Amino acid sequence: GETTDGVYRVMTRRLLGSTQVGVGVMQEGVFHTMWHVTKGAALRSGEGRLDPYWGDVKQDLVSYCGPWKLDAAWDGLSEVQLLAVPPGERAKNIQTLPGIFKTKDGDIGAVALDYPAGTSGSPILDKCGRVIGLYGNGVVIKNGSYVSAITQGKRE
Amino acid sequence: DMYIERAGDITWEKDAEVTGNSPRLDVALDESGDFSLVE
Ligand SMILES: Cc1cc(N)c2ccc(Cl)c(Cl)c2n1
Repeated sequence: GETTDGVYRVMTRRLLGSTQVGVGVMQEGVFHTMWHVTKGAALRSGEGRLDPYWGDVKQDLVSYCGPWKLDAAWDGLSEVQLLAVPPGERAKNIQTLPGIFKTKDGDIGAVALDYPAGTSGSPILDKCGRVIGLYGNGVVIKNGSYVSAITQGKRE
Repeated sequence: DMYIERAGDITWEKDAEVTGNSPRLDVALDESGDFSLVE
């Protein structure tokens, strides 16, 4: 059905009413979201059907209709914008300077912003508007606040 | 069954709300995709 580029909400009817479970990015005919949002399940786009194509629980990512397309990366210096799409609220750009998740396998950018769990899959953008990663997989720090990683996939 | 609904264009917006800090956190990623703090 709808295959236009942009940001989309991932919804469900299994729970009470229409509950938003996550967010995703349509780009080049491919839907990109986080694995924990859909659990690899097929999606509906109006009358059409989005079937998974690639997924990985470790990376917490999943693409529908084709391979992962988003290949931009945080430069490690510039401020970024979280295009937050919160449950029952309008899309809203929030500018921040990312922190760092230091891991044994390398450093990853991290965004210190606290939004409902149903916001997971919201894209993070560079100054060109290119998607550098997805929000929604991270850790809870000492003060109770949430810090998500900038999660990006690998384009072939 | 899950479904998708459009929420907007992907553009950088000038004069957006600038908020949030930049912490440096030592973390561990497990086989299930869960991050944990290594403090
Ligand atoms: C405790 C907490 C607080 C949040 N804002 C949050 C946002 C996204 C996701 Cl995926 C999770 Cl698990 C979250 N958990």
